[PDB]
Amino acid sequence: SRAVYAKLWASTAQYTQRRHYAWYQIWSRVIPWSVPWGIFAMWMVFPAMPVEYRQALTFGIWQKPNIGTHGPDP
Amino acid sequence: QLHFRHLVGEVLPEKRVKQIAAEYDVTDGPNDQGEMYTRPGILGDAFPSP
Ligand SMILES: CCCCCCCCCCCCCCCCCC(=O)OC[C@H](COP(=O)([O-])OCC(O)COP(=O)([O-])OC[C@@H](COC(=O)CCCCCCCCCCCCCCCCC)OC(=O)CCCCCCCCCCCCCCCCC)OC(=O)CCCCCCCCCCCCCCCCC
Ligand SMILES: CCCCCCCCCCCCCCCCCC(=O)OC[C@H](COP(=O)([O-])OCC[N+](C)(C)C)OC(=O)CCCCCCCCCCCCCCCCC
Repeated sequence: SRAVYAKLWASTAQYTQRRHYAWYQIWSRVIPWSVPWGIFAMWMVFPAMPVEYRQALTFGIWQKPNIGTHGPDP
Repeated sequence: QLHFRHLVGEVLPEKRVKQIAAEYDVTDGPNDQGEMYTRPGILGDAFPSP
């Protein structure tokens, strides 16, 4: 019957939408890898920033290492 | 191989090291007339030699 053949033909009309859905799925699986690599980027580039920005970005936890040299002069 | 820069913070305070370096005459130039001259040493200069 024409009706059934029409339904079967039309079953795949929306190919592009299904492909967009596929884009969504694979990117959802992939994108969390940005966190490891982001941490490492920041790890490497932290000692390049100004001392003030190092102190700020760590909420004051980070401070200049104390190795027993270059102390104040009376 | 030694410069006064090396002593500040590692051995001595900066102020004292500047005062030490000031005790020596160190040669420098040329000047506008192409002559050489002597000046008081600075923190950036190497140790003098006899
Ligand atoms: C204990 C029991 C034993 C258990 C045993 C179990 C087994 C496991 C072992 C465990 C035991 C310990 C072992 C020790 C391990 C650690 C030591 C270690 O690893 O040292 C290594 C050591 C490294 O030393 P180092 O690098 O000098 O260390 C310097 C430091 O890293 C200092 O560097 P730094 O200070 O510059 O670091 C910077 C750091 C600084 O870090 C910090 O200061 C962080 C502070 C951390 C605080 C801690 C928090 C947790 C604790 C909290 C407590 C909670 C309380 C609750 C619980 C208690 C109470 C209930 O900051 C960062 O990293 C960046 C910041 C974070 C980035 C992410 C961005 C976040 C943005 C924030 C957003 C929020 C807004 C902010 C904006 C502000 C405005 C709002 O190795 C070496 O020195 C090198 C060795 C030589 C080997 C070379 C390697 C081979 C090379 C050859 C290759 C060539 C051949 C070819 C290739 C070959 C291929 C095969
Ligand atoms: C895909 C990423 C590929 C990454 C390849 C990069 C490898 C080579 C990195 C070279 C970094 C050089 C930085 C230039 C500034 C001078 C550095 C220096 O020694 O300064 C003095 C400073 C110390 O300063 P100081 O004490 O000499 O005095 C100057 C004081 N400051 C710094 C405040 C002005 O030395 C360091 O801290 C060493 C530099 C560490 C920085 C390392 C950066 C690594 C970059 C990789 C990040 C990649 C993220 C992904 C990006 C991809 C995006 C698409």
